[PDB]
Amino acid sequence: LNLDSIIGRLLEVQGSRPGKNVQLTENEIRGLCLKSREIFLSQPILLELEAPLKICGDIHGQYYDLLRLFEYGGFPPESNYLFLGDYVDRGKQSLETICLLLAYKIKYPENFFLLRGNHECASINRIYGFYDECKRRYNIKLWKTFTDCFNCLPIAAIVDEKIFCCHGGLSPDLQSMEQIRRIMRPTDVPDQGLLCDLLWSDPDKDVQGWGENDRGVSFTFGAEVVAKFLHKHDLDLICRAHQVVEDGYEFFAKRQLVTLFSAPNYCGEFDNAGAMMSVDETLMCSFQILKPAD
Amino acid sequence: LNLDSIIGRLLEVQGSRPGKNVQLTENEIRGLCLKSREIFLSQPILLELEAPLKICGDIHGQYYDLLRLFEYGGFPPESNYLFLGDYVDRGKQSLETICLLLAYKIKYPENFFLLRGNHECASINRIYGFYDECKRRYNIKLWKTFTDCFNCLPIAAIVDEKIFCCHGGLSPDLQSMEQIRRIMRPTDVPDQGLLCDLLWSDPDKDVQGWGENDRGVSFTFGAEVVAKFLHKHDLDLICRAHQVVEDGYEFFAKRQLVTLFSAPNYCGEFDNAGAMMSVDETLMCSFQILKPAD
Amino acid sequence: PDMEYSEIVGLPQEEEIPANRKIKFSCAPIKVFNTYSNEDYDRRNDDVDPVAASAEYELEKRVEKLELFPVELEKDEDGLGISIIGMGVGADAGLEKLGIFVKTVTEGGAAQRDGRIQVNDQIVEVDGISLVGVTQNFAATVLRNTKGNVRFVIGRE
Amino acid sequence: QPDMEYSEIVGLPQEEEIPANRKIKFSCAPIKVFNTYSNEDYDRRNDDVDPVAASAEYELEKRVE
Ligand SMILES: [Mn+2]
Ligand SMILES: [Mn+2]
Ligand SMILES: [Mn+2]
Ligand SMILES: [Mn+2]
Repeated sequence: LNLDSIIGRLLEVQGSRPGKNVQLTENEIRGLCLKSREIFLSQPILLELEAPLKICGDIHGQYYDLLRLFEYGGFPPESNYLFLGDYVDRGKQSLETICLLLAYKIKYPENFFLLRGNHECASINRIYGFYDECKRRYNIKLWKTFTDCFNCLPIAAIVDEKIFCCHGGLSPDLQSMEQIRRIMRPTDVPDQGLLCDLLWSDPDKDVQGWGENDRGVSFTFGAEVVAKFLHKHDLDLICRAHQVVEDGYEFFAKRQLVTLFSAPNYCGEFDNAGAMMSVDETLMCSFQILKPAD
Repeated sequence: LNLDSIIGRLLEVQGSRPGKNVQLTENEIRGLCLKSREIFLSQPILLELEAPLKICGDIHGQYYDLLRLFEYGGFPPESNYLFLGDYVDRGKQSLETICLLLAYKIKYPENFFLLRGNHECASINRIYGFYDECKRRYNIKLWKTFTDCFNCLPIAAIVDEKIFCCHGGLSPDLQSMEQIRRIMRPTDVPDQGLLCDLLWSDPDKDVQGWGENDRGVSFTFGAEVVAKFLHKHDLDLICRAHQVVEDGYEFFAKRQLVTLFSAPNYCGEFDNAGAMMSVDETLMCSFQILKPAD
Repeated sequence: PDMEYSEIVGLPQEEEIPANRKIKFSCAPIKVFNTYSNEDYDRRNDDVDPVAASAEYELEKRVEKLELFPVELEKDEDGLGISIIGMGVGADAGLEKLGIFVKTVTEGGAAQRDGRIQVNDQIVEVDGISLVGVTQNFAATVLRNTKGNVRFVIGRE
Repeated sequence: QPDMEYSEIVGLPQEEEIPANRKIKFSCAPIKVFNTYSNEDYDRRNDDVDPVAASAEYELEKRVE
């Protein structure tokens, strides 16, 4: 497995010109996928987590931005982490990104957590860059190993029975948490239905209940959907990711939902900060921001 | 194929602690093998070279010793090089060694030359380390790609019609240089015969003509064989490698044959220097020695 | 690691905190840490091509429904004794992303004499190079550059 | 970190009996000796090579093909 050596090499580029690659061996990467997969399967698909915790949204292969997040948030295991998915695609360093994340999951399996995003799906990461990066840097067989691993990622987390976390958002079909718990893994993400919505849906201030999503997949939901969901489930907050937001975090339905996004100046096409939300032992939530310099 | 980027990364470990790896992509390495195979096949199997030229013996995956050769001899294209084989096996970095050499071969095809050693042969480098390096760091299919490439390496060189160069030595079957020119590539190295002998035979002080070889392959040849071959073909010198010698170079049959060896403290089991022989445009030969410090 | 942060206005005071809410939101200033400028860290990616990726993918899905087998052919002075055609998916298949299929098997040639390769077989890999979703010229160039004992992966229904 | 400062040693001796029609020459000039890594700075040993174990594996790969 060689884990500490793998982590050392991944972290060696701290202080290098951003964009510099870390090229692990194919066998090393395979080993990460295989062990992390075992771990994901041994833990619930709907995680039950306790504060203190730091929550991050999309990274999209922006490896040197991920390194900064750990530098300011505290490297595992000094802080506990929950990531909300979308580790791969768009960025040029999906491989370094996902390998470091999987390494820390393997090293600290009770204190480090990764959810599945819509890009942790073969039909999506085939097209938006992760397959290309695997093909160029390794081979297509390694991309298939990643798919097997991704297909076992948990889908949602509940923090101290009060914060519901998933990549996308709610589903018109979601009535009981048991509907999430009963999803068997490995699984692909379908084109429609509960699992799709959890990874794909968006809040929208201009829709009342449920509307159509401009992505051509899943739905949008309004502030009233959020209020009823939280009331039904005795929850305080939905934490999700999935949309670029200018300051890295953005509330919806008052403070009832928050969107987190952790890829600063997203794929060099947006001017946005990244952010993380810290939840302390007493459940005090705060935001720390990652802003590109001018 | 990004040659300059490949060469940069292979050269970036200059000044690093010896033993540090350069991990290229599987595709970059396959591209090095395919491109260099095309060049090898477009050039004669018996090369006809013109001084100035620097001639080097075995490297055996001692990568940082290869870097030292170039640093003291001049990096291509500042100097012209002919290597006499045995790039892989025994050492821990056969991959970096062969990749740099192939890269330079592609980059400077008329100023940089590689002969086949007995270790550029699948049946040999299966068992002496190179297969293991490939399997560990890449995959077995990459190893077979190297075989495709090695099978097309030229076998011998003649410098300014006067210096006959090959890895091993002479053959009792060798009567005309046409017997070498007519060999078709790709080819494996047989267990016996002309092509075996060129890559495997050794000079011996104690043998008269042709003797038994302690290797269990090929033969030994004596001083008289050397004199006869030189007179027959109007040559002045045989330059070969294949045997570790204390000073990096060692004469035989007065100065009618020289053995060159370019891997200092050979696989940590010998105290020997490495050397190269420079031939200038007037056909003046000199030796430069690389000696491990105390 | 860079550890200096600035501070900005934090979250405003909430006017109506829901009655039995357990979590709290800090009003303290928000810490703002720096990461690289776009000049220092080019986060752009120009190589993402979703239309090319999709056509490749469809061909890969077809190949996975096939029976895959290895063939080794000794290439001689008469080549491999096959001719190839590229075929893609649908009427508007380009020239860019094709499957590569055996059009002819030359009588007396290496492919023919070996016995295994038949007309309409797909050539999926040659010497560890994928021929699934390539140009007919990429494919022809690869096959022409092959030498000696050539390794194929062949696909058949 | 490469040591460009070579030391010079006595060169090759002058040959007494040079072959009649020889074209090549051998320099009598001092030989340059460059310093390279000691074994302490560069451990060139390889414990990983096991030719006996590799041969057995190989024999099984050949029986497969
Ligand atoms: Mn995203
Ligand atoms: Mn998303
Ligand atoms: Mn040798
Ligand atoms: Mn040898």
